[PDB]
Amino acid sequence: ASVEFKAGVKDYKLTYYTPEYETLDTDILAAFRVSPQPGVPPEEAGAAVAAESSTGTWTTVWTDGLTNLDRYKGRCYHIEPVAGEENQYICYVAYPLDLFEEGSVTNMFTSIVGNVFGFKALRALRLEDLRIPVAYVKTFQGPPHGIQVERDKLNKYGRPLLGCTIKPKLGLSAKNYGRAVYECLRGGLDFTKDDENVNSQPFMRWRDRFLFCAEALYKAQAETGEIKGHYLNATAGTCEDMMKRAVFARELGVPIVMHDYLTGGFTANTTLSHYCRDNGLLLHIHRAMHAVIDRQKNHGMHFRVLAKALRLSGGDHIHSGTVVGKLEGERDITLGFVDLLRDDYTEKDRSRGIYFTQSWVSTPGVLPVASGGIHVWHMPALTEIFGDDSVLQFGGGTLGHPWGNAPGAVANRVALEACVQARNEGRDLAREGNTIIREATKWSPELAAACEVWKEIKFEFPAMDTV
Amino acid sequence: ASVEFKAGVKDYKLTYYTPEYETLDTDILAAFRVSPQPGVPPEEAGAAVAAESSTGTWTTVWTDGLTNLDRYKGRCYHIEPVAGEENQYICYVAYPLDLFEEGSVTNMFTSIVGNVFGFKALRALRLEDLRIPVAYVKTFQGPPHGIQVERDKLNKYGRPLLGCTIKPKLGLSAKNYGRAVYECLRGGLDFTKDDENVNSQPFMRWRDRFLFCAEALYKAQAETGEIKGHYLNATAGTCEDMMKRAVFARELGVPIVMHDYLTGGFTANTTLSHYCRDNGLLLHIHRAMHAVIDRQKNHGMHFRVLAKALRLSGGDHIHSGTVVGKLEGERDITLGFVDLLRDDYTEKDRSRGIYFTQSWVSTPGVLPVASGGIHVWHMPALTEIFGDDSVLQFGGGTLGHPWGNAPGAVANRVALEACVQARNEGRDLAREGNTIIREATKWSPELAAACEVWKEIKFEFPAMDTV
Amino acid sequence: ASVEFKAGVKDYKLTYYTPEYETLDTDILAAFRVSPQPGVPPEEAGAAVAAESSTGTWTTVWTDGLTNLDRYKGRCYHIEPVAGEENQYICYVAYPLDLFEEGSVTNMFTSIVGNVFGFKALRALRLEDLRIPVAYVKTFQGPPHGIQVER
Amino acid sequence: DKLNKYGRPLLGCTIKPKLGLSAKNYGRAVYECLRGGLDFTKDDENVNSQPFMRWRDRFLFCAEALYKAQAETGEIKGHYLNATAGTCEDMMKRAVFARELGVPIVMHDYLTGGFTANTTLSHYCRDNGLLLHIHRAMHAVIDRQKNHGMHFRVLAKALRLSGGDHIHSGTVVGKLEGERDITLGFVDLLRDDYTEKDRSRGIYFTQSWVSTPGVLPVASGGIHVWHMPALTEIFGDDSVLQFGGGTLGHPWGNAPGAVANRVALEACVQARNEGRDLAREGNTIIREATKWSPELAAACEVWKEIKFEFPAMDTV
Amino acid sequence: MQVWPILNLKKYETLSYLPPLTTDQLARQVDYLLNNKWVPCLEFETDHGFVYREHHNSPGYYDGRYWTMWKLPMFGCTDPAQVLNELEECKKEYPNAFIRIIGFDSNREVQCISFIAYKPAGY
Amino acid sequence: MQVWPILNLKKYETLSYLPPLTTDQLARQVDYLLNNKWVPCLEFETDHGFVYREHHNSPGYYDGRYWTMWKLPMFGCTDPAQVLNELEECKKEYPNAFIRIIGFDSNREVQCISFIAYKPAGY
Ligand SMILES: O=C(O)[C@@](O)(COP(=O)(O)O)[C@H](O)[C@H](O)COP(=O)(O)O
Ligand SMILES: O=C(O)[C@@](O)(COP(=O)(O)O)[C@H](O)[C@H](O)COP(=O)(O)O
Ligand SMILES: O=C(O)[C@@](O)(COP(=O)(O)O)[C@H](O)[C@H](O)COP(=O)(O)O
Ligand SMILES: [Mn+2]
Ligand SMILES: [Mn+2]
Ligand SMILES: [Mn+2]
Repeated sequence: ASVEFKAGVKDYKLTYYTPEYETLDTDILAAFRVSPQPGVPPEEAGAAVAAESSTGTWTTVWTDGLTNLDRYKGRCYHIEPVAGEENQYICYVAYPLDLFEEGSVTNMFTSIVGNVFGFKALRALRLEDLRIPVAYVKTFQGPPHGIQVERDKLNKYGRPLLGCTIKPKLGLSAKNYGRAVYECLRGGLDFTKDDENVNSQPFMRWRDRFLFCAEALYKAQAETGEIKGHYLNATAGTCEDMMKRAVFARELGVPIVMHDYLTGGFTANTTLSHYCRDNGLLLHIHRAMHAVIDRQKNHGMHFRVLAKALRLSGGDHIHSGTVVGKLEGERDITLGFVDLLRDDYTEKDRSRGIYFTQSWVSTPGVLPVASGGIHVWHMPALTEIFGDDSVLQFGGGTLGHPWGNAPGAVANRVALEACVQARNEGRDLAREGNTIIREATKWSPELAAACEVWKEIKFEFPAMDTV
Repeated sequence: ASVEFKAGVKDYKLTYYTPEYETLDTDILAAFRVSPQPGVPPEEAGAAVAAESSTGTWTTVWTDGLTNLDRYKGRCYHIEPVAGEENQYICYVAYPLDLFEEGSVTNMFTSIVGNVFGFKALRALRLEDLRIPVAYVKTFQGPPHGIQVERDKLNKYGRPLLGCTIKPKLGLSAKNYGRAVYECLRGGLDFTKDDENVNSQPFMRWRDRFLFCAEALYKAQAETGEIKGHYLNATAGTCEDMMKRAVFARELGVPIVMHDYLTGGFTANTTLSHYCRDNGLLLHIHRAMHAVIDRQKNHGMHFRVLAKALRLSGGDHIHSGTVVGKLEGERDITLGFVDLLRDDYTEKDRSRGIYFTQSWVSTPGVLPVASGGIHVWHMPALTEIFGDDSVLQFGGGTLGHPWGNAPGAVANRVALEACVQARNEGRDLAREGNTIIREATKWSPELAAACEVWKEIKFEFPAMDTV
Repeated sequence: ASVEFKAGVKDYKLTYYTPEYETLDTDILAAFRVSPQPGVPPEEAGAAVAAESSTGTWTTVWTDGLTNLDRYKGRCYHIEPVAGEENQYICYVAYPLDLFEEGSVTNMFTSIVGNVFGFKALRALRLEDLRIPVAYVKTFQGPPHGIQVER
Repeated sequence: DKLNKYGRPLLGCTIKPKLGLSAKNYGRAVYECLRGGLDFTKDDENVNSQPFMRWRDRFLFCAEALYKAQAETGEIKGHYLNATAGTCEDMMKRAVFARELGVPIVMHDYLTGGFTANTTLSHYCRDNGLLLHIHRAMHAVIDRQKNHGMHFRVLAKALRLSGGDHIHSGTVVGKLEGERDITLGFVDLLRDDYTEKDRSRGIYFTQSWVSTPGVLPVASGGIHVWHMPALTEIFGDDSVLQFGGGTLGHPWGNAPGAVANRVALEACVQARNEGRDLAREGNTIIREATKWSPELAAACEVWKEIKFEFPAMDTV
Repeated sequence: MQVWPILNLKKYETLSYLPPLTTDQLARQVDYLLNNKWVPCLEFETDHGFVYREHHNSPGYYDGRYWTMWKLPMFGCTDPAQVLNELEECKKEYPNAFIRIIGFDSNREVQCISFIAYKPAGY
Repeated sequence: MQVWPILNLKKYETLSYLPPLTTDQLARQVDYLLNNKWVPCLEFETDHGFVYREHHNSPGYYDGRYWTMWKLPMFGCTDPAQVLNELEECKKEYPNAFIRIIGFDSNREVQCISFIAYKPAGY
């Protein structure tokens, strides 16, 4: 069992490249896109990434003999050349289950992406996908409530839900924030929300905002007869402050709070998810700062990973991009991480970005949220890409309307219900979408007015991370 | 006076590009490397970044008329083209102080970095530098203890502090983990380290490790008669668990604990840093995941931005790079941000990466920590690059010695002290470093052993992020 | 650069009267109406107020060599006489920001206004106006709601 | 009784410079002062928690220092750790850590802190066996002038009620203003159960304290060894004498500066016990002690002709 | 500049920083005690000369403040020589004990005088 | 492989693992102190040369970090010789005490040098 100790710097491939190994079902699997520095073999790169993300250091250490390293070491088991790219390979790594702390997305990322991405030996590194074994999935509580309970709690079925980000992003007063929310919700929107950067500020403190948003929300619910929600941001510099905001919302009896899980952190997000499940509070998750990490193909961490991390940490909603909007989202890749958020099982599909087959052992679905630079002409396409289980959020789309918010909300709700109606009668939203919007302008002046303003507005640019 | 609401999209540059603007001293200033997509004017790109990070959105909203937007809007006050580049620009954005929540690095990043990097109109976006005004600096607590109080609490003056990181990274039992710490600490190393990925796991549970590491550090301290620490990892999945580990280390009377602030998140780190201030505990910060954000010139955030944030959030130590080790390190870039962490005032130095002058109104300093692929031969260079106020960490270097840990510690202690003597006596470390190492081998049996094992080891790969 | 320690009383004005000084925006400024006792020069009284409000005592202490007193000393930067008055002057004192505890009006008053008003060499002392720096303002929560939120 | 110190006034120091010291240099200074024979050291009234020194670090370093000095002297030592703060919560956190340290004495500034926080702290010190030293900072804004304000005897009676084991009383002979007959009056109000009305001493009413404990008067502010016979004779043995500049300004250092003040005071106590009059023999008693004590002999040479004589703003 | 000694410089509260007391000086203090109508008592400790904290760390708590009483407090003692004679008696029975003289005021119920009358060898 | 000794291997922080200092080496150190413009000071301890914990177990608390100060930090000293004679005076008075030379930075108020300069016999 025991081999001598020789002090020395060995190639990582001597211990950490194992092309024969068969991946255990308990292993966490990783797909890294590895771009080695010129003159580093691909096998050494794979092994280095597996070793310093698991149990390895630059020179041989005598303590290695005290443990059974073969049981605990990360393994580069498949190397695949990326066609069209020299010195780029997709390196598959497996990690034994015992390496991970139960219920800690924090811990999982710390091992897998903590130090390896800065090694001199690699020009670039990107984590494209992870296979998380069901036995680790069962250690996380997951979404506090999830898709089924939230439709049941709100009594909302048969359509994508509708949201609106209050604008200007910053600088509104608490009272004007509430008068904004009321008019948006009285026009047929289901949800309004604080902007991601609206926390507590010298122009608007949070307890004032929460208090005003509560009144407006409830006034809107009485007039409409339809349940209403306003995401109240609990994001803060400390967890004490995060809880203080969550506690007051519970006292207010509001349905939903929001968090920015990357800028607030996975540690605090997991704290908040557990309070939400404990107090029946919905958690809407803003993905602020993901694009620093995931915009580029050569380096970083794709949103699929961070989106799975969120399902484990916990959120009832997560922004997913719009495809058609101002922010970058490629349809085929977005469709893949949408099914990763929403469904129990997703088989591997390289055409949609999915490198591994992932199962969630009944971890509830997360409701994908499309926000940013979308207007009533985008509604047919949005209904088609995301299906009924989504939330469609129009910020500029509601408040930019010429007659006001309440007319702007009617335009978006009307646009949506006409799309749902036509889809349900069998029409092709892709081909017929504009005909359906135009039809509905004949009996809705609110929609007619929204359509004249945005008729030419498109977002069409070359992408930076396609498959 | 007021201007009529006119619904429709307008160019961002019309309100958010302000070359005439003179920056207020209270404004947060941001230096962005901006790569527009084709067909986008540099001025429109810079004004788009400033808009959607502060108050703007894609279409004109009536509610702008309720506030005084000119007072709260983020502004692009300068555009400077990058050398040797076409369609890449350096855009300076100034954010008013009111936009920001006091005491929250979370909020600051949510606004400045939250959605801009995802915009379809930008090929790439990188945040190179942030100028935090002194009035915002005062709102944060900063390092719990800082450089002066930490040296005073440990009674250690006149040299860099020395540490080793226990290896293998994962897989060691708690008893064996402790046995390693004592052997390392008795040889003269000031600190031992929990690995960043070591939280609580099936192979080693955190409380057992905390307890055993405590016994080992005290026994080593009694033998040595020199104060000793071992950084215990409070990084966890929830804040409750993070705190639980921090309280136990307080029960044990040990001096130092650690956090991975990026994977734990800023919210949790600020909370921990506030706990350490209140209970006398030193807080060591590991920068895991930074390379996912900061490796590439074209896209991301520079580490100088993240290092600043940790000084504001709170930490007594922060990993700084080695320049000479396995992970990427650029001497001139590193030398700039080691000063930003260490001193009260830093003049803008474009050669050293500093885009703005930054003042810390007596915010305590952070001890820079050098770790990763460094051996005794690296000791003269390290001592010169970082100076007395640093911590050197030799995990592989200590546990890779052929005679063991206690000898492997003596080698690094003898190396540094011999380097320190030379600098005191007027020898130039860069020129004579090897000759100083070579004299020490003649009188030191342990240091000699170390020197032959690693004489030929050097990391010399071309760097991906140059000024 | 150190200076030798010499025990014994020295005049306040040598260390704490600085007509040349230019106030930083971080400094707390205070406008004191000063009435010195007979035979006390205005410069000595203004410098005595600064010294005993910030970093000074009656005699020289050795511990001053460990710190940088110039970075921490309060300074009388200006003295203007009062109209219609004799041996009454308006003394302007600048206190560095580091002297003060964040968010504590108690600390602000204990330094600026704590002991100076009882000094024998002074017939009377009034504090007329405080220039609180914005960096110190930011450390305070301020009104719980304020005028707008109240309406 | 708790400190086992009888038969003489207690000796204190105020660490100097007032602001700017690090926590560790605060503690070296505390240890050197305490080992020379001083009973108490103290945080200056403005020293709370600051960018140059945070309180918890101060509390810890000062705790190790007073224990080092107490171990080598054989005498109980105390350092007044300042509890004054911006909020009652911060005030409590400070008083709570002092208790964990098992130290004997904490301090508050009750006029800048306010009466509500001071009565809260007074109640905590009784609950936890902590002595409370009260600094009267900002009083002179109220009580210097005869025409307007409150006299300090009103504020002194208020502190005895609010609660304090020490209150600064003035030196009479020091740099701050105090008239000997007035100071003698409110000192009696601070220490005894009963004071008859004495218009000559500013006592307008007969006051009874119904067995409320007395407060120890504290004399501080521009005093040195030559002032010692006069302080001992004015205030009696139930007092605390505090030499900041007197200890830290000594040319040999703090430990010698402590020994000067402790030697001087005990030479006065012996002479008084032998029957000599401190007002009349004060210079000869200090001078005779300088022949055997070099530390006393050095300090005298430095503070020989240093006096504080000025018209008073408030006389009877 | 003379450095204050750090070793064996144990102190004994009031008058211990003064030169050692002559028998006439000790009598003077006892007379100051008697003239003030304070009750004289004698107190001796062998085991622990100086203060310590063995049993507790609580604020205000120290060990070794209490000493053993010699005989009883001499109420109604009008004669200084009794205190002196009692000292020599305490000394002869307890030569290796520190001994100190304490003065009791009934009205304030506090000791008004305490000074070390005798120190054993090595002290 | 050589086993590091267990016993009587107490150490003295910076330069202690280095071989023992020649008078020339000590002088070069104080020359490094003075040329950086730090202020030299000298510290002695007899009873507790190594750190211990007696009075508290709180984080960051230890005893024996504080040593006694020999005279006063030599402010205004440009002469290494004056520092060196000062070490000699300390030794003659305290032969059984450990003695160390330290250096103060006023700008940062942190000691910038600490090294043992004399040890009692057996050490
Ligand atoms: O802050 C904003 O700009 C938004 O409120 C959209 O504003 P409008 O609705 O007014 O355009 C969303 O947060 C962005 O879509 C971020 O989207 P995501 O993270 O999903 O990409
Ligand atoms: O796990 C590691 O690799 C280390 O413990 C060093 O290993 P060795 O001590 O065995 O070399 C450090 O945490 C890395 O330097 C982190 O990188 P960075 O400094 O960029 O944060
Ligand atoms: O700040 C000061 O000056 C002191 O620390 C004394 O310093 P020195 O010992 O160096 O003079 C005391 O607070 C005053 O004596 C208080 O005055 P009062 O008793 O009138 O309230
Ligand atoms: Mn938003
Ligand atoms: Mn590590
Ligand atoms: Mn004071």
